[PDB]
Amino acid sequence: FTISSEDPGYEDLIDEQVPEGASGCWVTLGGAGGGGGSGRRANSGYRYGGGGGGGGGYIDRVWIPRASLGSTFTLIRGLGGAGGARAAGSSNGNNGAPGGSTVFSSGSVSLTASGGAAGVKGTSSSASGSGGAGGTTSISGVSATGYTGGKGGNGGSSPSSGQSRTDGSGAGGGGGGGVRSNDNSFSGGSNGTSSGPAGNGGRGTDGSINTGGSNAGSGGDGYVLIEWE
Amino acid sequence: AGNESEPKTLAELEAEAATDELSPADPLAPAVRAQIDALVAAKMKPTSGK
Repeated sequence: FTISSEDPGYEDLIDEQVPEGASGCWVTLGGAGGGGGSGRRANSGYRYGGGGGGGGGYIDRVWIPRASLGSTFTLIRGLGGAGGARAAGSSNGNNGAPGGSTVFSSGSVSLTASGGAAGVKGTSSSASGSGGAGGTTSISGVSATGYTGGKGGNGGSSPSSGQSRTDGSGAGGGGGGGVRSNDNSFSGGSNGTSSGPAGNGGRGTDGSINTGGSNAGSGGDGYVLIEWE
Repeated sequence: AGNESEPKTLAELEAEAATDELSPADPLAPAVRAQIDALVAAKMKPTSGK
C-alpha cells in the first residue's frame, strides 16, 4: 500500500511501525517553500522591496529494503513558510518565515528535503531585500539521489524573478518592486515555473507609499509519498 | 584484631536508604525531536566524508 500528503485526512507520523511483513519501501520527499519579505512604506525617500522565499529540496523515488529499515519510522511533511506582514506604519517591512523541512528516517536510513529560506525585509538601504537560499537535501544509509531547491529573488536596489526548477526540486519566489526618492516606482520580478512536488517560495512585496503595500506571499507546503511492498 | 560484628541492615538502624525519584521535565514536541535527530545524523560516520 501507499501513503501520500495527497490523501484527505493525512496526519504527521512519528514512530509508526514499518508494516507487518512488508519487504521494504520506495520513498519520495519535497521540502516546503519559504515565505517572502516585505518592503518599506513611506511618503518620501528610497523605498526598497522585500525578497522572495526559496523553494524546497527534493529526494527522488528510491528503494529501501526491510533489512535496512528499522522497526519504526518518521515522515514529517514541511508546512509552507508564512509571508512577512505589513509595516503597520510609515516604516521598514518584515522577514518571512522559513519553510518546514521534510524528513524520513527509520533505523540506519535518513532522507531529508530541507525547506527554502525566508525572503529578507526591505528597508531604506539599497543592499536590503535579499532573496532566500533554496532548500538542500541530506541523505544517509542508502545511495539515494536528490536536488537542491531554487533561489528566491532579491528585491532591494535590483529586483529579480525567482529561479525556475523542473528538476524535482521547488522554484523560488520573485522579489518586490519599490519607489525612488525623487522619481516614480520600479517593478518587481516573477515567481519561477516548476514541476517538482516540493513547495514554491512566496513572492516578496513592494516598497510603497505610506498608505500602500501588502503582505508577502506564503511558501507552499512540502510533500511526502511512500510506497510499501 | 580482625573481629567483625553481624551485618546490621539499614532498616534495623532506621536509616531511610532510598534513591531520589527521576526528576521529570517537559520534552520538546515529537516533530522537533525527529528534525534534530535528522540534523545530527547528517554529521556522523555513515554519511559520506563525515
